[PDB]
Amino acid sequence: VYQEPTDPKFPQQWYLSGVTQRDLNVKAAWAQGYTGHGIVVSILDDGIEKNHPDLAGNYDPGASFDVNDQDPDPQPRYTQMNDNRHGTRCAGEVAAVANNGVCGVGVAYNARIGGVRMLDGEVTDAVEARSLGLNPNHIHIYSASWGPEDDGKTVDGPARLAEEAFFRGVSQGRGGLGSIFVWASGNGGREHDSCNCDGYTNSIYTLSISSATQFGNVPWYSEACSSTLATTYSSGNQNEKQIVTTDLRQKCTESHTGTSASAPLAAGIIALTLEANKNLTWRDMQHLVVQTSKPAHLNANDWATNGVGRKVSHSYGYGLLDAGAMVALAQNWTTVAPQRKCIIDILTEPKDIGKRLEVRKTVTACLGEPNHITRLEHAQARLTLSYNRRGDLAIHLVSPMGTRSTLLAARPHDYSADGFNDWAFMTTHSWDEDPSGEWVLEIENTSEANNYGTLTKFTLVLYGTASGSLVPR
Amino acid sequence: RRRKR
Ligand SMILES: [Ca+2]
Ligand SMILES: [Ca+2]
Ligand SMILES: [Ca+2]
Ligand SMILES: [Cl-]
Ligand code: NA
Ligand code: NA
Ligand code: NA
Repeated sequence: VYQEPTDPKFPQQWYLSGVTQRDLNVKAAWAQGYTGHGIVVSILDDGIEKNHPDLAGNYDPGASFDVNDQDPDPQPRYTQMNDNRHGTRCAGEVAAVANNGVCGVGVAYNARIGGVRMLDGEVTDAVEARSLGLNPNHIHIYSASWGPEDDGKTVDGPARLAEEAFFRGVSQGRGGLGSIFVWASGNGGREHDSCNCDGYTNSIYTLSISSATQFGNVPWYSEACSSTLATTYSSGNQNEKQIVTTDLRQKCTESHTGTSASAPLAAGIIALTLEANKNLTWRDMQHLVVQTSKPAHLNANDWATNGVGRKVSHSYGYGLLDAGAMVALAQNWTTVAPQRKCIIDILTEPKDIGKRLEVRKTVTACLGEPNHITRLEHAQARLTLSYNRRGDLAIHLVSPMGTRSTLLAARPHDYSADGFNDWAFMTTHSWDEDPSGEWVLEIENTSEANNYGTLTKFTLVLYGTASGSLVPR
Repeated sequence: RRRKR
C-alpha cells in the first residue's frame, strides 16, 4: 500500500493531490510506482543551490554547468536581494527530496536534478545553445522558466545557435529519441502579450505550458496563444494558494508564483512518464500530453471542440496535465511513425491587408508523396508581411475540420512598424486532424485607424504522419 | 537583459 510523503509542507501542496479533484493527479502516479527513479532533469535558469537540504540527495553534477562563469558549479550568486533564487525554486518543484522532514516534495522526488547557471549574465545566443545542448545523452528533460521580454511588443525567438541546439537535441539527444524541452509560456498577461510572438514557446520542439489558478481561472499573468500545449496549476489572487518549493539559503517557500512555476511541474510529470516508458520519443511525449490532459472545470471563454472531438483553449491548450493518466498511457504506448513535413506555399501574388484580408486555399497535404500527412501534429503559418502598427493585427487560421486557431491576438503595446519576417505562427489545436482540404487565413485590423500593409508570403507547414489514428473523442 | 526570468 503506497504511503504518501510525510514532509512537513506536503499537506500544503494542494496541486499534487487531494480529495477535491483540483490537482494534477500526481499521487496516482506515485501509487503506480513512478517517482522519477533514473530520470535526469536540468533546470536552465540562474543556478541551483546544490547543497540545499531538500535538493542535495537528488543533485546530479552531470545535469549541471555554469555557462555564465564557464565552470561546472551552478551554485547561485548570493546577493542581498536574493535575485538568483529563481532556479532553486524551480528545481524543488521537480525533484525536492521526499520523506526527509524538510519542506515538501518534488513531483518526481526520486529523479536526479541539475541546473544550468545561464541567466545570471548576458544571455546570448551562444549561452542559450550551450545550455540547451548540455550533456544531451545524460539529461533527459530540460526545463526553461525564462524567455523574451513579456512587454507585449517583442517578437523574438531562438537565434541560429539556439535553434541548432533544438534540432540537435530532438534529433540526436537521448539516444536519438530526442531531448524533451519544457517551456513556461510567459508572464505577459497584464501587457496582453501573445505567446505566439515568443519563438521558444511557439517552437514545435518545446512543450509550452500555461497556468491555472487554484480556483480554476486564467491567472492575471497568463498569455493566450495557439502554440500552448497544456497547463499546470500555479499562483492566482491572494485568496488562492501558491507553489511550495525549495528557496535560496536553504529555506522553504510557500509563495512561488507565475508561469515560472508551471513548467517545472510539467517537467516533473514528464519525468514520471519517462520512467514508465524510457523509449518514448520527443513526439511521443507530446502525443501523450494531448491525449491525457483534462479541460474539466478550467474556466475560459474560448473552449472549442476541434476536429477530433478534443476540447482546446488558447489559455490552456488541451487542459491540465494528469500524471496518473500520463504514466498509465505511457506503459504500452506504440512509438509514433517518423515525422513527415509537407510544405505548401500558398500565395501566387502579394495581397494588400487593408481592413481585412482572407486567404482561402484547398490543399492535398502532399497526397501521393512520401510526406503525405493524414494525421496532423503541429501546423505553422509562416507569414511575411508589412504593416504600419503590428499590434493592431489579429490573425486566425481555420483548419479543414473547422478548428479556428488564433495565431495572433491584438497587442495594444506593439507599435512596431517592422511587421513579421517569415514568422512561423504555430498551432497545436488541430492535432490528429486530417489536414487535407480548405485552410483559411484571416488577417484583420482590430483598430479604427487607417492602417496599411501587404502580405507577401504565406507558407503552410504541416507536420505529422499517415497512420495510427484513434476514434475521435 | 535579452532573456528574463
Ligand atoms: Ca560557478
Ligand atoms: Ca522534502
Ligand atoms: Ca510573452
Ligand atoms: Cl523542420
Ligand atoms: Na532521432
Ligand atoms: Na512549443
Ligand atoms: Na479535408
